[PDB]
Amino acid sequence: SMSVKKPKRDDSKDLALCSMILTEMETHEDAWPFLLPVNLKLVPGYKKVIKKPMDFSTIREKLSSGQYPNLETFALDVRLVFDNCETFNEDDSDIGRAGHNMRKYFEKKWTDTFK
Ligand SMILES: CC(=O)c1cccc(O)c1
Repeated sequence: SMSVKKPKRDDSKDLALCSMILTEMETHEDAWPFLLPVNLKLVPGYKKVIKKPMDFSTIREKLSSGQYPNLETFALDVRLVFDNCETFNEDDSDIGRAGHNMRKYFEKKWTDTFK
């Protein structure tokens, strides 16, 4: 509260560490469904169903331009990618499996890096 401060995380390396995690996700072999925005003109139903599209290239642009105020907003956008994937794809499809795989991959890097 006012004039009563908690000790807080050293956050000075957060930007660089998130960038490294994102690089590891960008280069994963199962990243291909998530590298670019889904083409809303070519993919029936996506525009109406998925209220907040997100993809790795949009996250990278946002990270490179100071649009994440903290590491938690970065993780929210990453998770949104996989939450969207689950919404639109069956678990046993190729894209569906890729999403589960990439989510697992992310969360381990996230825990190992920050928790
Ligand atoms: C990420 C996703 O949900 C996707 C990507 C390409 C084609 C498609 O139908 C869906």
